[PDB]
Amino acid sequence: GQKLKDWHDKEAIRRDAQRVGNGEQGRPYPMTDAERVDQAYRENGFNIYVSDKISLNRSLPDIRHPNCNSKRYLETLPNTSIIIPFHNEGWSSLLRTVHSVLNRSPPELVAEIVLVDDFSDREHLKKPLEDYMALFPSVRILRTKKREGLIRTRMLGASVATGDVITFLDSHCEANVNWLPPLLDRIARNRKTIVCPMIDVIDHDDFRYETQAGDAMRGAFDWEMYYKRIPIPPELQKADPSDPFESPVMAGGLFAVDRKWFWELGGYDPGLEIWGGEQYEISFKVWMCGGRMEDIPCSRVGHIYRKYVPYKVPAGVSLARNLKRVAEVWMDEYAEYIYQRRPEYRHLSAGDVAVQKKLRSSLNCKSFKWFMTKIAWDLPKFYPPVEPPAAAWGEIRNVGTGLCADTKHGALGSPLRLEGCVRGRGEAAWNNMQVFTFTWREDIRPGDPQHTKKFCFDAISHTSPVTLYDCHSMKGNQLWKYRKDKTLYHPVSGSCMDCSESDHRIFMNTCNPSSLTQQWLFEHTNSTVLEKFNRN
Ligand SMILES: *[C@@H]1O[C@H](CO)[C@@H](O[C@@H]2O[C@H](CO)[C@@H](O)[C@H](O)[C@H]2NC(C)=O)[C@H](O)[C@H]1NC(C)=O
Ligand SMILES: O=c1ccn([C@@H]2O[C@H](COP(=O)(O)OP(=O)(O)O)[C@@H](O)[C@H]2O)c(=O)[nH]1
Ligand SMILES: CC(=O)N[C@@H]1[C@@H](O)[C@@H](O)[C@@H](CO)O[C@H]1O
Ligand SMILES: *[C@@H]1O[C@H](CO)[C@@H](O)[C@H](O)[C@H]1NC(C)=O
Ligand SMILES: *[C@H]1O[C@H](CO)[C@@H](O)[C@H](O)[C@H]1NC(C)=O
Ligand SMILES: [Mn+2]
Repeated sequence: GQKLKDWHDKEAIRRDAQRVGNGEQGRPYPMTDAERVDQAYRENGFNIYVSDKISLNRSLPDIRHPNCNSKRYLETLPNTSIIIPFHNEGWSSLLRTVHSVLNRSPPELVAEIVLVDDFSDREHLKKPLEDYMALFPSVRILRTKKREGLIRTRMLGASVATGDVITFLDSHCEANVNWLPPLLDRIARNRKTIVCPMIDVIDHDDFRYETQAGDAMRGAFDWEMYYKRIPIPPELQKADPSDPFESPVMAGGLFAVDRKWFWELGGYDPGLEIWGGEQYEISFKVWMCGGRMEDIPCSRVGHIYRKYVPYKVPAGVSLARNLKRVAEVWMDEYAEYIYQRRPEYRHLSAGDVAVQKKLRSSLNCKSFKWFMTKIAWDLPKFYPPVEPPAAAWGEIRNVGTGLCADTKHGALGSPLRLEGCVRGRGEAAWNNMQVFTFTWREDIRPGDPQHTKKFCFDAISHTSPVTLYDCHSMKGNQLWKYRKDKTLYHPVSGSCMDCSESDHRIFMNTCNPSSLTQQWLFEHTNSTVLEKFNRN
């Protein structure tokens, strides 16, 4: 019998809505010079002074899709073991995670909450934590005998879980309203599906709660294996935008997976060290070996992204080794695409993978080719295994002032000023960066077309100066056009690039294929590409 149910705790929603105080409803914390010190970050990578001044039960805004409130799920669902690994995690941030789980998860559906201590040295994580958690029956603390790392530490928790499905959560999260039922329901219908809630951001400074940019998006990666998020192609967008949707890769820290299914895949590669790579291993595993992976818009959990890594990592440990172990076992021929960018990965021992490779074959999995072609088919659109050639690169000299486009190596956000051309015959004492590349993405970024920087030419209005704002693979305000009239057309602003003849900064203005201050010249080119997106 599929007797459904409305798992919403209307009263709790009312009481949470009626809650008042600093940080309530997810609003930012009223920052003061006291909380703005640098010692407030030293321990966690996020503001612990602010965290301490916010209630461990603070309320959060319900930013779910309007349809989510209407959804209903199976009256009978499988119970879950919530595993939370931690290492020298802050006191309040950890307690807020557990409270959110306790107060926003139907007790009946929670078999147990297991906090797994990864050899923590912070004192508040010892007796105090124990006495405090002893007051909550469903909570249990498990400790490793030495530093094991998040991967193995999550494995420890998984090896003891008694619930039907294992739900993983980082130690600095905050479950939002009615987040668990929609995850359990999905796995109840498809045991081999791994599910991920939408991961929302909890600001490391004022702790405000808000969705990541772009909201519902597909997971992916660049060829250096940095996690990326790309938009859902129109042909994949569900009728009801609140419905479960496929994701090729998970962020890694928040997901639920049937316990039995989890071990059938072999959990995680025990060889993965402190951080990195397990998200790729497990994601490739679920798809390639018979399962699936889905993001559940109706389930949302806040997560605090660190401003920097506080803990320490043992000697002789790098992300490279983890990644290498993942590439060799599951990435087939695509692993090569990784080495062509990071050559040290070739003659770099990835340890013994024999055991792992044995796992893959015993599962009868598809090729990684299959994964790239049928699952992550949109990934190469933003991160092509082999990047198309650039249109133009070199120095950008303005016909008018005769000067060159330069930048005082201002990576943050210093306008694209104008300086006397160096041409490689200059002194590095004056700090001259006059090399640029008009990449295949129709954007302009400093450096050689082979050693470009993640900084693009971003312009707001049709008069503001150019900027080296972070590059976002979107033809937004980083979309340029180099026409035969020697001008850098900005379609999203309808204006062109100009510069004050009085030897001043470079700023947008009214286009004019007759002016000299708007006429630019690159050192090299490839008209075959300049004829690409210049016509409709
Ligand atoms: C904040 O959350 C905690 C953790 O759930 C609350 O403490 C528990 O509240 C429930 C009520 O649903 C009781 O059944 C438990 O016995 C409480 N735990 C213990 C041992 O005290 C706490 O009351 C909440 N505080 C606020 C602001 O409501
Ligand atoms: O050696 C480690 C490092 C991290 N963690 C925990 O694993 C989770 C994920 O790590 P982290 O938050 O540092 O990764 P991030 O989200 O920043 O990428 C957190 O709960 C950490 O406390 C752990 O148990 N052992
Ligand atoms: C919010 C989130 O998913 N964080 C994860 C982190 O928990 C860990 O899995 C890391 C790889 O070690 O990847 C991150 O993206
Ligand atoms: C531009 O020139 C390069 C030579 O480096 C060539 O390989 C490329 O095909 C040209 N542009 C395109 C994509 O046609
Ligand atoms: C959850 O219920 C299942 C039976 O459906 C049982 O196997 C499991 O042990 C329960 N979890 C708890 C509370 O131990
Ligand atoms: Mn984290």
